[PDB]
Amino acid sequence: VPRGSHMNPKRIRALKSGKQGDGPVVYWMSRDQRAEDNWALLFSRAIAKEANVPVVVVFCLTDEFLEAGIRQYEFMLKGLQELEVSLSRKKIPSFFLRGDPGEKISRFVKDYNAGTLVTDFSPLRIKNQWIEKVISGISIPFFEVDAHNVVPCWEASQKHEYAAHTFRPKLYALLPEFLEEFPELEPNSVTETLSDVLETGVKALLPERALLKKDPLFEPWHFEPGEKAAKKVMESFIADRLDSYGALRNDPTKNMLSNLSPYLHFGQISSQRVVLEVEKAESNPGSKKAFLDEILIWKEISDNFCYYNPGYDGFESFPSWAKESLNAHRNDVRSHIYTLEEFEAGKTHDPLWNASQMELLSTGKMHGYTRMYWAKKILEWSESPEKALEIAICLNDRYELDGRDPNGYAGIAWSIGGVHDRAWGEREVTGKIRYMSYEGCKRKFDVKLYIEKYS
DNA sequence: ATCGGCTCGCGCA
DNA sequence: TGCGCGAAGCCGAT
Ligand SMILES: Cc1cc2nc3c(=O)[nH]c(=O)nc-3n(C[C@H](O)[C@H](O)[C@H](O)COP(=O)(O)OP(=O)(O)OC[C@H]3O[C@@H](n4cnc5c(N)ncnc54)[C@H](O)[C@@H]3O)c2cc1C
Repeated sequence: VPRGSHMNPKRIRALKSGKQGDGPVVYWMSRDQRAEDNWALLFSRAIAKEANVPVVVVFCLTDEFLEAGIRQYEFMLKGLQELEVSLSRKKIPSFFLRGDPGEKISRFVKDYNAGTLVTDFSPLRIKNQWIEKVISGISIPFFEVDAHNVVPCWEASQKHEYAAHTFRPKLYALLPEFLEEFPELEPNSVTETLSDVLETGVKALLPERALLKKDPLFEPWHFEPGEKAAKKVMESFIADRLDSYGALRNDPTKNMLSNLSPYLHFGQISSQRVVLEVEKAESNPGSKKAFLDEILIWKEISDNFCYYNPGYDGFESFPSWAKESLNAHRNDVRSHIYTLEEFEAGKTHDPLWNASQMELLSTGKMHGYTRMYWAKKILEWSESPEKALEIAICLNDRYELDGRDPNGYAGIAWSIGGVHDRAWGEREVTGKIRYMSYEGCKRKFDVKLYIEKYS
């Protein structure tokens, strides 16, 4: 807990007490891959300044990439190529390790005689597993910093929040303390495996790319990765799209969303930065309220969900009323039953669902509104709730650029299990889970135009 | 003990 | 297209 005027100590918490070593401060970067507006890197620099040592950044590439597609890999890697150059300009060296973070981070601390270890915060299961391994294998102090949420996850609330309307008041009460400008990253005054080689080695490791009847389906030109690109996407949203957001956010025929989720997922841009700029923008107040609710309440309540429910991707995490309902309807005759392969290919009877899948396959980002429709029909046309959850998670994390994310698990849990929702009218197969229909969409936007844009 | 109020479909201007 | 009601279980403020 070092000094600093803009260094709120509540953003940091110790994972391991220990004797501070004589070597550099190491920032094990995982979730927040950026140089600007990064509380984890800023704290690491602050601690370094106080101990008269340099700060270095270390990043561990795991074999997880093999589970989810070329498209996520290129986006991350191309971003990291930009990050390395950015950190070089500030005289901050970056090291890239390939292996199990459990093993590799421990050995790096020992070999480079690191004095203090800092990492960013993720509520996902696997990160806590790596952390506990690292703890068992080091002697130096080990700090965690929430660089992803405006209000630190463990400060916003101490329990799983049942609904946004109970969480909203708590989060906004803490905004005045935690919504603050970022100080500039001070360069080092003391002073890696080829990212280009990791790019090729693993891009060839993926022969199972999604193709077409043999042309590849992914279109990489829709989102340019990196920290610079993210800033441009933010500024064009404020300039051109924020004003209309309140009205057109749920019309998938209009590209009127922020398009920030891919950059937000990999932490190439801070949501605190986005919030700071949106707050100062003079736009329609209704649109502001709507957007802020999405990127503050719903984004950060998703971290709450995963942090306090370690089964966040299972039926157990559903609330009792949803479990009772879905259990009661397990034997109901489904009108249609499709396999993972058939959903994946877009071979259902519903042209709207198929179009949603085609947008996902081709762009890597399904519109917000149809994601709800998409997930809920998987529940409707699967043989069991467990199978639906599997299929939804599999397709989401495999094809969404912003997948493998708390927002994904919390969003699928809303669609299928009523997490952060309430009970609705009793139906068959879906019980009391909120229903969405083809006819409903027909009333809210030009379904025909969405279908034709994606075959 | 007890209400009020929560991010759909539907009928109607 | 925008509005007001319905159906439905529970949290938290009173
Ligand atoms: C079944 C399902 C799966 C989803 N999967 C993901 C996912 O894998 N990754 C992901 O980042 N989001 C997911 N979401 C939430 C939402 O769909 C996306 O965040 C949103 O579409 C991202 O596009 P955008 O930022 O251009 O939209 P915007 O309207 O510009 O929203 C801006 C930001 O607010 C946040 N946000 C918006 N909606 C939600 C939400 N429902 N929950 C949490 N945060 C939200 C996002 O951080 C988003 O980037 C999912 C929702 C559902 C219903």
